Amino acid sequence: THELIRNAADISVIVIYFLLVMAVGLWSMFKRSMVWWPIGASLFASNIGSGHFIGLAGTGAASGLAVGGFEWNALVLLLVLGWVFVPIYIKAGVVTMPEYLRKRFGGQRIQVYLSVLSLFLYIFTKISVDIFSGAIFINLALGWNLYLSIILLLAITALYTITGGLAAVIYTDTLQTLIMLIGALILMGFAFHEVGGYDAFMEKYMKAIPTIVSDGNTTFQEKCYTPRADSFHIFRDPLTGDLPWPGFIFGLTILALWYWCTDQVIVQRCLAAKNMSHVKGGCILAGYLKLLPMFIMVMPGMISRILFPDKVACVVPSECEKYCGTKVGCTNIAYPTLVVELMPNGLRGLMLAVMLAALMSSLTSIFNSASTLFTMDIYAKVRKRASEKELMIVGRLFVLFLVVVSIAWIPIVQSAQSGQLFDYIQSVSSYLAPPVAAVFLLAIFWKRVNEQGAFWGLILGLLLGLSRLILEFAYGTGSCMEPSNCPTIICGVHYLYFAIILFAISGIVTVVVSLLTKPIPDVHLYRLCWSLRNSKEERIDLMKMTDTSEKPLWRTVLNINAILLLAVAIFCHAYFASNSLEVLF
Amino acid sequence: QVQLQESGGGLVQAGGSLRLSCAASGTIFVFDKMGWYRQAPGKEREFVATISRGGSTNYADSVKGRFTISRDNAKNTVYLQMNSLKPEDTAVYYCAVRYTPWRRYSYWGQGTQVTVS
Ligand SMILES: CC(C)CCC[C@@H](C)[C@H]1CC[C@H]2[C@@H]3CC=C4C[C@@H](OC(=O)CCC(=O)O)CC[C@]4(C)[C@H]3CC[C@]12C
Repeated sequence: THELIRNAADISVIVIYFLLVMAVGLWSMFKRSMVWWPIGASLFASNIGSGHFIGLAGTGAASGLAVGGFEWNALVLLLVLGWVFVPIYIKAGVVTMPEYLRKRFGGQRIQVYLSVLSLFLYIFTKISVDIFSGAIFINLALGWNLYLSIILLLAITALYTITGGLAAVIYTDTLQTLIMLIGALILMGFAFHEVGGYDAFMEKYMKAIPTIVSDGNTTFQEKCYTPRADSFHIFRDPLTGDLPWPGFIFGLTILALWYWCTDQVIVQRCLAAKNMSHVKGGCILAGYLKLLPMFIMVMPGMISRILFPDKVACVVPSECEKYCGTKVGCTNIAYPTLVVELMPNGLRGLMLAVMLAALMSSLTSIFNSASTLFTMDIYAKVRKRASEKELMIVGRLFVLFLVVVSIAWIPIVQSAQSGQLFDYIQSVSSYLAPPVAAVFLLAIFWKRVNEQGAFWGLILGLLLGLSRLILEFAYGTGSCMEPSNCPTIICGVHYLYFAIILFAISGIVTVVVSLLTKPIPDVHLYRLCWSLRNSKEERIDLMKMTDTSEKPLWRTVLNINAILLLAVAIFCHAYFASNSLEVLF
Repeated sequence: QVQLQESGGGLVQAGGSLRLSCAASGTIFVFDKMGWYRQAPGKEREFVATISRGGSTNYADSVKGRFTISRDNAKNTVYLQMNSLKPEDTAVYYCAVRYTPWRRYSYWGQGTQVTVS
């Protein structure tokens, strides 16, 4: 491999696609109130590129079939943003979430603390993961090492963002979603023809083992490379199986409620629509599109394990370092090996071009949002008398610091949680996210909390999560032959049984602290909670829609279509749990 | 590949008995609904007997009372004890299996010839 790209039939395809995208941006640089179809594609492609092509396919090739029930929970939580939470942001005159928590409670410490937390979550979750995924794609396709691929990815995204790649982010986004969704079905059709149908795919996956199992003297265990006994179950054992069904339903809901409703890019995307019917149309279209990645991206991971078993399922550490560069595991190369070694001479370049052009826009979006969040909300509250030139050079001397810190952090990403990228992202989110959602829901619905409770709730949740996160990396997670010497009190349970405990403890602390101090009168709290959302008086506080009005026909049509989408998702969940296979001894 | 080996054909008189077997080999799973299907020479197929996994036998109304079918537990072997034979039920017999309750009869058997009188 690695010399299958050196032909004249697809280098021209890569060059022509990149010149087309840069020409579209350079034309839209010279010469608000959107409609339903751009919002749907902009919401469906938010985390694709590194949370669809690496994480889902690798955990499908390593664990089994239960990973695919992530997007169905995501669409159920996507229907709540349009119907419940966006009229709260419109009816209060607010754009983002810390600007809501400044107008609700008061003071100046909650906003600064939430900005400082959001920057660290950006660094740990998005930037280093995007750079690592781009380096994986370049190292599989061409053949250079890691340090010669990171600087190539950065030197291409700089040319992307110079020629107006942030203005025109609607045409190129709809184009990339359409081309990627069309091209991801032909690879499934090519994959299911190679193994020989759907029954031989079931019968052959349970015998995919490597043929080099021994060391020089350390013969490896029998259970360490054979597939699991429950690979075709959706709901697994709640005590001894990975991804257990209580965590799989409750902890993913707690982790998705923070991500879909209290974000910054998604909320400002939905708040820029023309009317209130178009937000709901855009929320229905992405929910219809999020039913596919079980059949499109999880099941080709198992085909990639079946066809090439000595690379994707290696176990001996003198052999796994030769193939993927790390001595822990090699499941991350499951999907980029299928694209290079099965596609014909034409589409093999177009798929790599689509994946890289979807990986660069995310990066520019993050670099712009973090620059605004640092300059406006932390640095301008220290000096208070800064001009525009000083703020421009401060905003431009910050992304260099972010890039250097993320590139330094990368060699911990590629060796965490035994070599999988789904578990790393979900465990970091489970340790740092759940104290925010409890304080958000208790601020909206209960009307009696004040500023003295929310701050100490956030601080105590931060202390617990940071203790577990520091103890996890300094001791390691463990292995197959030698388990880890973790203190097995805070380190014993699954990482999805930690989110529920942290959620409950943060809520209990803010209620107990809030019931011991002075309240806030309801003169200041008009149209800022759920009970007083329809008051008409004035409050003495501490192209563009502002009304949330709609015709009485399209309201009925949207209600009926949301009910039908919920029925389809429930039927899929009831199909894959009613007939699952059981092996014999 | 999965293949079904069966045996137990022959020739009896009107009022005898026989014994038919079926045994899949080469798989790793447990089948759900191992059954039987007969077909007269020159006619169309029909249903005879069927036993599920936990045990729920489902006969046909024109044969109930004379046939008895039993399957071993947690493995793939199913018998059929036919009693008081007539010369009307002379046909070949197939053996069908199934993976899951909603998936429509994956593998079929070869065929065992049995005629009477
Ligand atoms: C059927 C599957 C395979 C694909 C998905 C198709 C439908 C389920 C989607 C796509 C077309 C959508 C509709 C396109 C048109 C409209 C009208 C739109 O509002 C209007 O145009 C009328 C109100 C106004 O113009 O002010 C609101 C969303 C709605 C109902 C959409 C609801 C969701 C629909 C039916």
